Formats: sequence, structure tokens, C-alpha cells
Amino acid sequence: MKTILSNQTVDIPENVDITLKGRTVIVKGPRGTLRRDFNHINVELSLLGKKKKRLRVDKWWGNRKELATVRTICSHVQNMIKGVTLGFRYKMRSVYAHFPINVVIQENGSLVEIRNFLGEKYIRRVRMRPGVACSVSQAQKDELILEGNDIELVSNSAALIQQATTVKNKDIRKFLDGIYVSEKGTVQQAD
Amino acid sequence: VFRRFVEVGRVAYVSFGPHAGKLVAIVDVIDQNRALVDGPCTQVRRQAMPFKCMQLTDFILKFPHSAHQKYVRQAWQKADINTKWAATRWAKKIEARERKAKMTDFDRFKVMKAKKMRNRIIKNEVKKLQKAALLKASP
Amino acid sequence: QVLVLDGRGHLLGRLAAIVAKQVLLGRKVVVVRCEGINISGNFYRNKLKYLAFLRKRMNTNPSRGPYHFRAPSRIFWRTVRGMLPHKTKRGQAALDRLKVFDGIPPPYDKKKRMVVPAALKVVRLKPTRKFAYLGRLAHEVGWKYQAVTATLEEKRKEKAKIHYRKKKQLMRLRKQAEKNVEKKIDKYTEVLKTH
Amino acid sequence: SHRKFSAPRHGSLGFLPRKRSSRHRGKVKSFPKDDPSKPVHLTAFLGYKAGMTHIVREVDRPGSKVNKKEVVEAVTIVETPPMVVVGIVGYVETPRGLRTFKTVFAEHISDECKRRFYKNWHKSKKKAFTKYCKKWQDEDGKKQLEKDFSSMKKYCQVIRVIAHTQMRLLPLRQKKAHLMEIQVNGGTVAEKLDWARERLEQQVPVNQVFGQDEMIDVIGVTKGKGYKGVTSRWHTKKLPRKTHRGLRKVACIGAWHPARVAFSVARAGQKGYHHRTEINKKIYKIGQGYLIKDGKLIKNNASTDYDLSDKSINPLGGFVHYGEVTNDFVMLKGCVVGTKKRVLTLRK
Amino acid sequence: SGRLWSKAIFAGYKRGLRNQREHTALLKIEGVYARDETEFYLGKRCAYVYKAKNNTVTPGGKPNKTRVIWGKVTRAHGNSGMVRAKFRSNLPAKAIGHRIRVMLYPSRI
RNA sequence: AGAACUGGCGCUGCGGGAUGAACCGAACGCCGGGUUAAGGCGCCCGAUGCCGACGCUCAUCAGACCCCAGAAAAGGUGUU
RNA sequence: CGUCGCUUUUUGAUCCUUCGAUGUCGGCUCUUCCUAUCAUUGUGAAGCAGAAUUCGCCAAGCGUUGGAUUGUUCACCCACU
RNA sequence: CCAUCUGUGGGAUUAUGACUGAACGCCUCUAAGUCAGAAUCCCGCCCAGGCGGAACGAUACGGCAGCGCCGCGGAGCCUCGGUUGGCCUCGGAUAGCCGGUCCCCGCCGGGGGUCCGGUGCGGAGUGCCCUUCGUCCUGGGAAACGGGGCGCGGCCGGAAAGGCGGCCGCCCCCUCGCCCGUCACGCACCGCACGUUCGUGGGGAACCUGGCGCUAAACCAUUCGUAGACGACCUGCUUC
Ligand SMILES: [Mg+2]
Repeated sequence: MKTILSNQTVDIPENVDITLKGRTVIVKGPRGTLRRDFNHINVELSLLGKKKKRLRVDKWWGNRKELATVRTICSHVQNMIKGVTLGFRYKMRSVYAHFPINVVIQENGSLVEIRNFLGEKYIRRVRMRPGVACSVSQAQKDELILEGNDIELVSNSAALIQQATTVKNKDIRKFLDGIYVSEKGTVQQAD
Repeated sequence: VFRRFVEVGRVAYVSFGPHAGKLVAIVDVIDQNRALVDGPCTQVRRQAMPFKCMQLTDFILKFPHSAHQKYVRQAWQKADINTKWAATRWAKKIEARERKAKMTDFDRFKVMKAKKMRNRIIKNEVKKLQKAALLKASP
Repeated sequence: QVLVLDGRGHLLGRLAAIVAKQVLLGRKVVVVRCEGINISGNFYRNKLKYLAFLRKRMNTNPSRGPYHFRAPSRIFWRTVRGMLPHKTKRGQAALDRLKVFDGIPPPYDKKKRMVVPAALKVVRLKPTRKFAYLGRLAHEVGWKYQAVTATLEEKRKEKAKIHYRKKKQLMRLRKQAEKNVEKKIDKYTEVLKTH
Repeated sequence: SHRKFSAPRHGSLGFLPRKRSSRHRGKVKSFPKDDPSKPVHLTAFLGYKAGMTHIVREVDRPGSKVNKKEVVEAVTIVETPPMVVVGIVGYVETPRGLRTFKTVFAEHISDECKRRFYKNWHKSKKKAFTKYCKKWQDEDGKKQLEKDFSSMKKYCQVIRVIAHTQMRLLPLRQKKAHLMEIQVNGGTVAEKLDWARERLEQQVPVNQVFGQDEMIDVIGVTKGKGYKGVTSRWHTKKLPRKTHRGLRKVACIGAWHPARVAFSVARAGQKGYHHRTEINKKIYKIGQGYLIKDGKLIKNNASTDYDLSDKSINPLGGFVHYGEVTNDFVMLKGCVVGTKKRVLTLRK
Repeated sequence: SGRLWSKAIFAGYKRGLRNQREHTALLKIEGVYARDETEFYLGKRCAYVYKAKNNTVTPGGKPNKTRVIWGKVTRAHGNSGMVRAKFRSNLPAKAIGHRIRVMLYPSRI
């Protein structure tokens, strides 16, 4: 079709300041900073105006699979804005039958050492992506909490745990055992 | 990023084609790759030139959407594009590119003798600034 | 005498056909840094048809027969050979004017390198489509010299900064020197006829 | 077409050109990786296999049915007199592989090293290194000799060590040194290279390179058997007795339409004398041989903590086809490639 | 003192695909790479200079080992600045890729 | 396998279809210049090295030229 | 009940090639290839509780035997796997 | 296997499960961007080492001979091809280029504000020599390093194929190594081709020709048996 442009904008609150080197975006905020390069995605970005901080992503030329990626851009900025002010917290809970899951942390809140999963002798050590924090819950049974700024480093690491607790050579519809994610939240609440 | 657009009234240079080397005024974009243009004060009349033919310049003209030749003629010489186009650094480069093409054999000799002269002058002078640059760094 | 082609950013087939014609016309052509030649189509696609190339193997003894080269220099060399009449002695002599080098050797690191804008990826592919590097489909297929080459590139390119850093030192100087004019009698005739 | 009965391949195609190998001394195809943090050390060593005996050891392996009992094991013993380091080779890497940078040899080299550099030592005037020794002592040749270690230290990334064997200490009639070139895999290259200038023309024992119960590899050239037929070279099934023109032959050496004899078929040629590398041969004992004459040399090999005799590992009557061992030795569990009196390079 | 001739390589014989024609050569005169700008070189005498081991000259007073085959530029050949020339003998096919020597002689400029 | 009608091959080369009995151009004394048919013009391989026009399509088995040398029903929120 | 295909390991149909000759069944022996996968790796689905099975996916790396009868290919049986 | 011993790990990923996430305001493993993933695949380990290369040793006396290196002039023999060199940033492409005050890496590099330019003119559509016919007379402008070298001495840079480059002190020497102007001369060979360079090229044979050096080793024959069809292969041969 080759339409004339589309554009979404992303409003920026005051404690976070987005600066851009190009199609690379640098996001500094209160609880750290993080950056993403979009040198594959063929769009211009424009932060415009002092004292209000609006980011304008627009694509002038394009087709229907090139128009679909202008929202994917602006929805990745809002995960960089939300994660650098609030952060991400994926609470996940252990579900077990007869055998209780023994889950500890070896290395400074990075390595996760899972044993006594389904009565097996084999420990399952999970080393995580750099930028998340491991923490066994308090005032709750068998809950594991991951905290960090960047969603794709939180969420991929929360996927490695759930994938490691995979029941093999069995009926997966019974034998419902695993450390499944149960909540998608923030580190700081209600801002 | 994208500091100059096409637009109703945008002055464009025409690089190749049947009107190669003349300015035009973009009047109406017609479909996606073809634009209605004219130049009333630069000897190119009204037609649809393709966009890959043209070169965007940085002069805009505030005339209405798809007017006649007359109002574009008024806006061309109210804004006085032709003196502003001569007094730019890019039409000096296309002026300079044709002066070098019509350089005769006798002038090309005279350029050669006056080129190899002044490059002696700088080389016998740029050596002096090297000579004083170590003389700072020797104490 | 001899032209020197930097090979990165170029396409495999678009560059090697232009090398194949310029080498039939008597020139001596040297393509340098043929590690980063791009090749169209995504990487898993092009890695398939190179693995299909590896099993084209004569049954009775694979020692004689198809010689699968794996360095991206000889990948590029073999592409030129299929666009030459190499079974004739005019096509044999055409290959002897081609000398292809991976990385940048020291006879050819201080020359000025040329590019072919016919064959560039920036020119010729639509930017929203995927391409493959010849360096890492060589590395995926038995080329065991990627690390020892990419070490010698950054040893090469670090020595090339300190040359260019001091070059723009030199031409800041002869531009500061030509401010000290004293010569505008000679500046008449060049600006008159394109300085 | 579809054989009716599946059998596997006779022989391995991984060792295919069953060729007389181009070397009598085994070449190390690939040295062990070297890291700067680990101490500085050699990696291989030359030895001469002398024969086999067996042994009696107390096994200790929990879980098995043998645990805490006596087991006999067949062991080979390899007489390894201490090597003498002679030269230092550096290798700088290219994108065409490793390349020899340059070599520096010792000041005065031995006489049995020089015997390696000649195919006719008797008809010779022995003139090797006579002009190369004079540069260690003439000072103009010396202040550039130290220059070639500093350019060695700067550029090349893996350095090795040229050593040879002391063939004066063996009962063989050979007297030519076997000149090997082995790799120092220690720390960084400056400590790796000052570790070799310090010990040119000095001996390197075997217990300094290897250790007890430190599992190594044997590299050798196999027992050469000559030009032998199909059923012995490849262990192919013999034909039944009634067969005209021949029993011990492979019958069908291929189909019709490939129309050529394949490489993958078994036929007659040279068996043995091939280069092979064994993997995972355990060391049992590093013995030392035939010490001082102050009181007595002391034979005292093969005297374990339960035997306590004046034994020595050379058996009663001397080794068959080898001689009588007077040197430092290594004993290795299992069979080991080669005839007796044959060079084979032990390697980590 | 200096070069009074423009450089050109002998690219091949005029040919179809299978059969080739020996009587007409074709050239790639250097620096000219379009059919519109080849009109200068038409009619120009062009030469193929080579060596042997016996001797001949016309003007030099002593015969040297250099000898030559003359010939002239006939017409244009396709859209890309090629040029076909018809010499007085045929080129020996040793000359493929080697230069020839295109003079400026029969001048209308 | 067997008929009809016209042409062809057999008796017949040449250009094009990579290769070829019959297909498409086209028929032949020995040559020079000119031009074309059928076919083509990234490089083998003569000629697009045109600032060619407009769209369509991404394949982890793409596709690519009469005869002609490989495929169907059915299905696809893949795009148009 | 229909109906659309593929393959040339069956048999036909054909008679183009070989009648101044291409040695004609099977077995033995040995190599290599194909996948339309029996097992083995990693998986998805069951009317998958477990165990055993069954249906599908990437997949030909590796294996797929010993005998009684019979010229047998095929068949049938004993036994292991 | 009728005795004994040994048999070796990485990468990208297939199937498939997923991550964020649009298209389609939600959803969704996908469209761009990610993760895990295997008897398959490629490599390692291992077997052979290319009309593929390195590094190093030794380089022929005797009695006349002989052989390298450097410095040479002198001819003829054989193979021909070219007619000025560019001596270097990295790269990006919905982007880059130059100059720049301020705070950080043993008197140099990392950053940001600022100023420029940009169908790139600090433009290989370009740049430097140059289209140098020579010299003499003879003035202006430009320039006080001289520039070639058989110079001698010195340094230190460039290992991926360094086989090249930069700097310095003395020196027979030039003080005409440029641009404009004055003066008159040279083969002015009588209209004409292969001219003009790289080039005192490449390769071989010899001779008059200065200095500096150098004084071996392969193969056979003999022996060995770690080897063997034969060749090949591994070895010995001192007046102790
Ligand atoms: Mg190796």
C-alpha cells in the first residue's frame, strides 16, 4: 500500500530523561539506567521540547509489516520507562505434590540451586542473566521473586526456572509440578 | 533527521532528464513518485516530473495548493530565488564544475604554472611551522 | 598498475562478477578483507546451501574430486573461478591476475583501498531484508582462523587511527598555513577556473 | 541389493591410508593447551620401550566386586634417560596457521646431537655449528643474539623447546640422538621464555615433567608386519574351502554402476608400521636407576613396600631383544605401540 | 617527451556466440564508457606494438626488435563505449588483454 | 498401435532452444561492407556499464522462457 | 460412499536398444546409498495414573542376529533380542 | 574375544517449549528483536600431508685449480610486458563530516555543550609532481632549508607475507634545484610509422677487472633388522 506516515508518541515523566545517540536509546532514571539499540528497524525517533519530554516515533515510508513495528518501538520504550522508575517484579510460586521443592541461592542472588524436585537426586543449578536479583519470599510459602530494571532480563530468567522444572517421560496433565510464574508486578509500587 | 521534505511549494533542483540543471517549484504531488512541477522564471514549464529525477533544495515558497502559473511566478520573484540560488554554496559548486569542463588547453597550462607555484609557497611555509613546533617541544 | 578492493559491505556475486571481467581485461586486481563480504538471504538459508555444497562428494575416493574450501578468501576465489573460462589457458591466466587475501596483509595495508558501488549492500539490497556474513558462515563451517584474524584486525586498525590522527594534524597545519596567504595573485586563476 | 543380513564395516575409515608412515619418531600432532596462571612446565618426553612384565597391586575401587583385593595387571616399562634441552623455538600465529618465528640453539651442543644432522657421520668432517658457536663468544654476534630473544618475547605467542635423548646411556647400537621439539605450556611468554634461556644445555629429568598416577598418552609407530593379505590387514571373512583361485580374499569388491573401486573397500597392502596415538595410559611408577659408587650403586628398582629385596626391574637374564636397564624409567598399564627398542613420545 | 596516444586494450574478436570473426577486432578504449562519447575516436589510426627477436625499423636509423600492426577504428559497438577496429592483418590472439596504442592522427578536432 | 490434412526429417547445413533428427527462425557457389529474423544483452559469452517505467513476491525445498524434461485435489488471520 | 496423488522394491503393456553372444535363478562374500523409522537420541499428542502401548515430528549417526525344513527369492517355525 | 589394554568435547542450531511484542486499542513463540534445544550437522581429538609455505645448520684447495659477497666498467645471447606515481581512519546509511572551550587516561587519548559544511569541494568526477626542449645573457617576485650522492657515522619504527620506512651528525658540493620578465643560440635533417618511460628490466654463458671471505656434503658400496617383494626405511664404521 505504501502509506503516508504513522506515529505514536510516548510521554516521559520528570525523574526519567531519555537521550538518544541515534536509533540507540539511552534511558536514565532513578533506579539505574538501561539502553537498547534499534539499528535493525528502520525508523526515526524524535524527542521534542524542553520541560515536557515527548518522544515521537514515526515511519514516513513503509508496508504493512513495516507499519506493524512502529508500535513495537514505542511499547519497548514504555517498558524502559516503567522499569527504570518502578522496576519489574515477577513473583513465582512453587507447586508440588508429595515431594517438597528445596530451592536455595548460591551466588549473591544470581545462581539458583534447585534440589529435591520430584524426588530426584539431580540438582538443577540456574545461573541468571546479568541484572536480576534472586530472593526467596518471606511471609509466604515456596515463592520466588525476581527483581530488576529490564523486562527481558527479568522475564527470560523467569522462563529458565519454569523450563527447568519440566516433567519428562510422563503425563504432563497430572504430575503438575513446577515453579510457575504467578504475578507480573513492579519493585516500587503505585507510581 | 529529515531536515527537508517535499511540500506544496518546495523548490527542487532537477539533476537529469530533459531539464537537467534547472530549478523547479513542486506544485502538487500526484501519486507516490511523480510530482506536478513548473519553473516560471527558469524556463521549465508545467508537467509531472518523477521524484527520482529531482534534488530537494532548502527554499520553500508560500503559494496556494495547485494555483496557476501566475501566482507561482509572483512567489518565485517575490522571494527572488534566482539571486538566492546563485548566492548559495551548492550552485557555486555546479558553477565551478562547468568552468573546469570548458577549460581550454591554454588556460589549463596557465592553471598548471600557477598551481605548482603556490604549492611551493605553502610547502616552503608549512615546513616553517613544523620547524617552530619542535622548537617549542625541545625545551 | 594494480587496484585494491576492500571487500566488506559488498555482495558475494555482484563483486565477483565485476572482478571476473576486470581480470579478463588485463588488470591485476587484489581483493582485500574478503571476510566481511555480505551475501543475500538470511544466515540459516545460506548456511544450508553451503552444507549442501559440502556433500557433493565423489563416491569412489573423495580425495580426488570436489575440493571444498572453507576460508572466505577461497570462497571468494572459487566464485570468480566459476565466472571464468578456467579450462582454457586464457582463463587460467585470468586467475593469475587475481590474488585474494583474507584480512589485510602488510603489502596491502598501507595502500588506498577502493570500493565498487555496484556491489555494496547499502546500494543494492532493500534495507528491510536479511543478509549473511561470509565470515561466520565460514566460521560455522570449519574455518578455524576467525579469532586469529579478528585479533589482527584490531591490531591493524589501531595502527591506522594513529596514522589518520596525525594526518588531520598535517592538514590542519597546511590549512592554517594557507591562511598566511601572501599568494592571492595565484588564487585569482584557480577560483576563476575551479580551484 | 539389500544384503539380507546387516553387518558393520570391516576396519575403520578413520585411519584409512594404511601407509608406511613418514617418520620413525612419533610426531605430536597437537600439544595440550597452555595457560599463563598455571606453573611453567614441559608437556612431552621421549622414551624407549623395553618390554613388558606384569604386576600385583591392591585394588581400591568401592562398589566393584574386586574391592580391596590383589589384581595382576600387565605393564610395560619405558626407559627414559633425562633429556637435554638444546634449542628454543618460538611460533607466531597467522591466519594461515602457526609459523616458526626463529630458533636459538645452545652455546656448545653435544656430539650425539650433531650425529642427527648427518646421514654419513664417518665420511663427514663434522663441521656443523662450528660457525654458529663462534657467535655466542664474538660480542657482535652476541648483542644481536640477545636481540632475537627480545623480539621472540614481543611477537610470538607459543614457544617450544628443542631437546634430545642421551643415547650414551642406552644399550642400543644407535648413538644418534632423537631430536624432539616440545612445547612449554606455562605462564605468560616472558616467564615462559626466561624459563628456557636459564636451562639451555642442561638436563631435564622425567619426574620433573610427569608424575606418579598422572595419566598420559603414548604416541608411536606400530609393529610393522609387512605386505599382508586382505584377511589379515582388515580381518575379513575367509571364503569356503571349495573356492577356485583363492581362499583368503574378499570376493565382491564392488557393484556394477559406481563403475570404479571405491575407497571404502578392503584390499591387500602394507599392514603395521603406522602412526597411532593411544589415549589414557596410567603411570604406575617413576623409578630412578643405578646410583652412586660411594657405597654401592644400589639396584633397588621394583622393591615395593612389601617386597624389600635387592631387586631391580630388569628381569633375570635381561630384557628379551632390548638389553639391561640402567636409567630412569616409566611403567605404564597396558599394551603400548611399537616393537621393543622403539622410540615413542610420552605425552600429557 | 610524453604520451601522444590514448590507452586501449584489445578485448576480443567480433563474435556471435559460437563462431567468431577474425577480420574485425573490438576494443575498450579507456576513459570512454558510453556510446554517446565515442564519436571522437572514429577513424583514428590505432596500433598494436609488440616485440620479436629479429629486427626491423623504418625511421630510426638502426633496426630494433620492435614491430607493429597498424589499423583503424571503424564504428561503435554497443551501448557501453566499446569500439570495433579493423586492422590490416588480424590480431594474433596472444594480444587478448594486452594494450593497443590508439593515436590521435586523422583529426577533425 | 492405427488413419486424415498440411508441412518436415529421411537426403539438409546454418542462427537460436546449455546438450539434441523432427521445435523456432532460416535453407548453402567463394568473399567484403550493411542490416535483421528467431533469440537475447550480471559474468563465463558478442550486446542494458539505460541515473529504464510501474507494480508483485521472502521460500528452514524461492523462482526463472514453445516443444521440454517433474506434479494435483484441499488448505493458509502470509501478503496484495 | 466418493475422490486426488506419488513411487518403480510386484506384475503387466510396449518392442526403442543388444541375435559376427552384454554369461541366465539363488546362496556366499563385501561396499555404499535411499527413508515411506523397527530400535536408539530429543520431542508433541492419546480414550497417556504408573507400567506397557498407540498415533505424529527433526532424524538414516548407528545397529537390525543364531537355527530346523526347502534349490529356493518368498514362506513357516524354534530361540534370543 | 582363546590372553591383555585403550577409545576422547565444543559450536551454531533441527524438532519442540518459551521470552518480550505488534499486526488486530486485548490476545499471540514472530512480523522486527531474544532463550533453552538433540544419537543429526561442522570443527576438535585422531589418520594422511599440496607443482603449499616457514625457521635453522652446513656449504667443496691441493698441487695448481675452485666458490660466495661487495665495487666495477666492456660486449654479444635469450624472454618480453608497460609508457608518471596517490605513502593507509573506522564506519554509518531513518545518517554522517570538520574545527573546537570544559572535566578524565603515563605531554599525548575519552566525553558533552558550541561552530561549521553537506547531492559530500578538509570532493581518488579527487589530490601532488607535472605538458622539464635545453642553455646563455639578464631583471623582478619567492626563498636562506640548500638537493641529488659512491658519501662516512648514528639511531628506531615495521613479523599477517616485516624485506620497507623515518630521523640525525659530519661531507667532496650546489648556492643557477620554482613563478613572471630580458637576450639569442643549439640537426632548422627540408609535411609523415614502431617516437617518449619504467630500465645502468628478467634469465643464462663466458672473459680484462678491485677488495672481502669461504674450505663441505649427498648417493652408491659396506653393515644393521626397530624395516623389507624389489626400491624404500631405521642404524654402525676414530688407529681405541
Ligand atoms: Mg595439529
